[PDB]
Amino acid sequence: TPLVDFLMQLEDYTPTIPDAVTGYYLNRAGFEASDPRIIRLISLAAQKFISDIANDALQHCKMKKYTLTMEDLTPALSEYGINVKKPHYF
Amino acid sequence: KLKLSNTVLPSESMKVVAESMGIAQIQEETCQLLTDEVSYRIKEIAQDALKFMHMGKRQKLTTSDIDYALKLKNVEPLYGFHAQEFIPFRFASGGGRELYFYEEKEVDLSDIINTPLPRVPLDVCLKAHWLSIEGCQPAIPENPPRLKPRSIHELSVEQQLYYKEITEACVGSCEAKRAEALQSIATDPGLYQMLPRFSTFISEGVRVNVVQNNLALLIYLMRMVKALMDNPTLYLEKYVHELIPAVMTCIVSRQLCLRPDVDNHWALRDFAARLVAQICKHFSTTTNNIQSRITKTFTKSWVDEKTPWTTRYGSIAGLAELGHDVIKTLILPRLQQEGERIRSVLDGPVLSNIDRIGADHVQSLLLKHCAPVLAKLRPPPDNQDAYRAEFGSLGPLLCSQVVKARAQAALQ
Amino acid sequence: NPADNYHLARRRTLQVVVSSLLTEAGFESAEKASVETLTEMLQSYISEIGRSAKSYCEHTARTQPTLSDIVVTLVEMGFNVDTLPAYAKRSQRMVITAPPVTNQPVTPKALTAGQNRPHPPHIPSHFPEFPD
Amino acid sequence: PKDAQMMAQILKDMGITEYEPRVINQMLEFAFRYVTTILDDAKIYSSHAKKATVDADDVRLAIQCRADQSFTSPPPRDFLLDIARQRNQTPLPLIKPYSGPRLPPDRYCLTAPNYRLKSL
Amino acid sequence: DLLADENFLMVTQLHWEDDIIWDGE
Amino acid sequence: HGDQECYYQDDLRVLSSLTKKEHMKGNETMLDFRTSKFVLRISRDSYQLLKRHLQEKQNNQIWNIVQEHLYIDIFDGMPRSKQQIDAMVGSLAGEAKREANKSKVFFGLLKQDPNAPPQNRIPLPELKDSDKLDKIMNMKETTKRVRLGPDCLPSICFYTFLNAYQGLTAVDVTDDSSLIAGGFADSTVRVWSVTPKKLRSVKQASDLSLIDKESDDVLERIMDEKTASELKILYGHSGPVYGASFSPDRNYLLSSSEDGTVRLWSLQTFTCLVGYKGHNYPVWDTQFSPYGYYFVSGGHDRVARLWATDHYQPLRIFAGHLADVNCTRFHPNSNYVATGSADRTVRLWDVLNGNCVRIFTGHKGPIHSLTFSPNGRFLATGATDGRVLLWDIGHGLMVGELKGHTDTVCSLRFSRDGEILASGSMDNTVRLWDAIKAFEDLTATGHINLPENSQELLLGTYMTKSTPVVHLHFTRRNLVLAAGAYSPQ
Repeated sequence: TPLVDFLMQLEDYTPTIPDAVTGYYLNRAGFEASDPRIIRLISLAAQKFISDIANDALQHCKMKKYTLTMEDLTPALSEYGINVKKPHYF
Repeated sequence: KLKLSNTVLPSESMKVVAESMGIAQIQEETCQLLTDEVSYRIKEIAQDALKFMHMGKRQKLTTSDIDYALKLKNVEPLYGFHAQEFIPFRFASGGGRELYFYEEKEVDLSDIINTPLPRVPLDVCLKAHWLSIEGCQPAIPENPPRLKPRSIHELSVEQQLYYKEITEACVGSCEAKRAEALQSIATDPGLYQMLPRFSTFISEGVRVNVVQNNLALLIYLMRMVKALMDNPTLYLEKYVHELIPAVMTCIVSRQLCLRPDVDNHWALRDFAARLVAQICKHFSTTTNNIQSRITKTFTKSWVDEKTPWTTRYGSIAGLAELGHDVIKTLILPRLQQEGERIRSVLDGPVLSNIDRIGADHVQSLLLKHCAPVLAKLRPPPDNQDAYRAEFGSLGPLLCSQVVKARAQAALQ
Repeated sequence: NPADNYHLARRRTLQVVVSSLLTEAGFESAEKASVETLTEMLQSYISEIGRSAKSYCEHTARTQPTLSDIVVTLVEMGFNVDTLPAYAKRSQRMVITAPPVTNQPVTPKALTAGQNRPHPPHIPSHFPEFPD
Repeated sequence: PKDAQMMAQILKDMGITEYEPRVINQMLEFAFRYVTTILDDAKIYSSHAKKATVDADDVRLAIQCRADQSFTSPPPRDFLLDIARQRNQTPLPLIKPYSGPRLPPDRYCLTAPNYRLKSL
Repeated sequence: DLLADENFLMVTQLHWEDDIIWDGE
Repeated sequence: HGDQECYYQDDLRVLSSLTKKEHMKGNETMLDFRTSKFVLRISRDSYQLLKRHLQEKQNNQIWNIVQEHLYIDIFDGMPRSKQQIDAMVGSLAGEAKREANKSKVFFGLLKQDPNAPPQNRIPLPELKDSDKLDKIMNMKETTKRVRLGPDCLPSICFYTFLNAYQGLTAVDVTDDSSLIAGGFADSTVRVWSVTPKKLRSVKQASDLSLIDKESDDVLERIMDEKTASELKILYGHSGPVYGASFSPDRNYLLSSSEDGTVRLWSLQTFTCLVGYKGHNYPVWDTQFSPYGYYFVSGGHDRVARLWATDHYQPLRIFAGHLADVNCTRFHPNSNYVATGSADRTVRLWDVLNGNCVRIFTGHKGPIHSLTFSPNGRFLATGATDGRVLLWDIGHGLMVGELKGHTDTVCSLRFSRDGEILASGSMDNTVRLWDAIKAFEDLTATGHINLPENSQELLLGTYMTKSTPVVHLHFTRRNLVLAAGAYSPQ
């Protein structure tokens, strides 16, 4: 039960996103805060998604580090199947 | 009469989008075909987002109404990105993109971390009140607003009583009462049509309350004036001709009671009076009537030779709290006179009078004002002995005050 | 101000979380439209495990979701859940605190002392006093 | 702006007097998202027909093949009236007098023992 | 414009400075 | 387009958008307008001039469009005035036939009344001893009930939601003024106790197994005092809760939302029990029956379903509207369901056979409030045009028009006696109307000459501080309750 062990360790762990903010967007969708550790695992999963996109974007920036531009998010999300849109109207 | 039209998006914006994508050489009929399709979908959604506005009982289309109007038409509410697979986010609104027309389009990544987060507001609570008492709407703050016949007072018999409870509470026998009355004055919506009797009670009170210098009676009346001013419902500038000479008298008058000890409060009596005086010159302002009139009286109080030092200290405070430019243009050519007055109090042995206390308070206040007046219009170079060109009043201590102001600016 | 703040406090924390993950990656100074893009994908991701793990538990006749309802929710979003114990034990990670909450003495409401008239018998005692 | 001033006239032609300032910004974000998925599919359909110029029949194809999937509608009136008369013919069932809390079968309700992990 | 309501408010038509009590006695 | 009546501007704007064929092939409201027939009630004195201008070959094309797309329902009588025609038109496929409004409607109350239905017509639930105990303390409240009339105007107690930065979208109060529910835009339902008696959940199953039944206290024994708040928040909707409805036994809160589900919350355990998934679309309203077994929910999919809290599937589908079913209200005998809608029609539906027995047209905007008279004889409807139209139910005729309000009338209720109709709208006013002088007179022309008497029927107008009156409730001692989020705007 590796993940059951991890969730049991998640008590005493503070995630990058607060549980007052992760729990707010969970309450908006009907998910109510029965257990803090479950909120913390959801917060960590969201963090991993954003972090993986960011790291792929940084490999693209290093290939072309420093500033993150929309032309770095565009090929980074293209392997994810997500076509990001430029603003172009402001 | 109805000249309703059909407005569509411009086609010269649709060719810019097409050639910035790799689709070049598009015809005008091809380009007009794009801008009537997408202008219908904007019209189809904004008519469908108006259903959620009415159902939520709002008159303002919020940003979330288009998120539900899009989800209703089986289109993902996501605006910034589009996921072909659709499995990571399935019809989940990300709240749009906080973007502007006048934005910077590049920020530093530690600027967003170091800014303080906004305060989460209060949660929803249920309070009850009364719209109608047997047909009549009460004037509570939860509600918006030949013999000739024997006339009636324009106040209810009951109406006279509050005038009576609030005035007998505002003379400060008990502090929580004082407050209960204070609370009432600052937010009673129906306190108009009683306001002549309050203004007359204030004005008449200060004038027969400076016959014997009763400081509390005066500190309570000044707090009553401050509570009268911040009430948003009542119309005050019909009564300010009684209000202003009362506060000038608190600031520019001699103290008939013990000179020292409560002079600390006396400074606050002049502190509360100068606060409400510059708040009255901030409001009620028309051309060359109110602010310039009190400025002229303050300046001829200052340039008057051989003043009472209580009157001197009060007028100094009054001219001091007038804002940024007023001390920038008025306190400048007068430092030598202030220094000479301080030197006279110092030389003459007389210590049992109030002249020495008045002098110390005036010098401290003038030195603090001069400090930022300097911090505001010059660099902080040569803060050791250059102030000796200005008679050496505050000097290095003034420089230290300027440094403390600079530290506060750095903290901001 | 306060209604904007209700939504903004929870969006600005999401933006600071995004800025912190970007810094951990190596990015210093990002484009502005690239930050409001990524914090919109972050809010849409928390709101999607909210709607789908509630749907997976309520399909099994329950009301609050366990661990087995999220490890099937994250599978249906393509997450590869096993890599998450290694991500949680980073040495580079930051912590953003919860935003300030406007609470004074639980509730700072004590009304005012303006009670005189009683109640006619069609108004019970638990309604507010008839105003003075 | 140019395209943002036309968006305030599409809303005013629909009688929307009051709206948030972020309403115009994200209808332009949807209108940009919609035209860069018609024209993206239009050159996919042009390369299928093997023509170097994306002409008006390609955009006619890409509109009606995106409107066949994206923008749906409620069910039609001849479909709603058929499932109504199929449902409204069945008579109302009688009620058991002391069955208790009247609920559906337990696989259709949300009443389960509703477990949680032991904290250790 | 000289018939504007403000012109007739007694703050703009009264020498209320004379009221301020200085060194009263 | 500019010679069209001013009340038709919204439909005219939707039409101005429609220029293509495929734009109209997915609208489903103009698709049902093109296939239906406009009813167009005209008199025989004016139809003779019309048919003497259409039976000639000079205009045989516009005569061909008339006899293809328009019904014409002829009545023998006086031609109506312009301010009487303006009172009863306004809908799409509007001003329905008199043959629809001639069915026999059992508009009487249950227990002789000849207009009352039998008790075994609709299989209503039994009256339990705890439900019979409720009516014993209900008639103690009726003892203190004041006769309101035009002289003893009622006192209004506004229950404002102060902070409410999540937008309040649904309010309900129990029949005794004891609970107040709030449906909010942050997908929550929040129950407030207004009596000095905190909201308690019942004890867990381990605690109930050790106590005994058959005790007199029983309910008191079961309450948990460890869980006792003045506020209980209910989570589980994934969208803004639009409907809120209490059950008459003060259990069983109902809520409907944007996510297409109707939810039955217990008020003894304060959890969710059932999620009724029949709509795929936003359910705009729900209401329990006044006997508490059936409930009706109307949604964006242009139907209203009849549920029974025992089946996962509905029993009756009321599927005749051409737009969203905004409101759904039960009759006081619960044999009839009134469904107002966004196509400017109000329709009564028999619970047996699912048939539409009345069609009430004459509103200019989408109907956002319905209420029934406590007699069961009358029906008040409000819409976005600020008009409160009072309809007869036996005759199927509007009996009055109340036109004091400015913005959308979002809440109506009659008194407990029926003496006063209270109206609350978005102009932040609670208007009181004389609901006895409005029904002093009780055809074949299918219409009555409405009196233009609104000024005499207004007993009072009370303005809220920047607060739209979302709910109106009448205490059993005839005290008006109103709830609305305070929005400074």
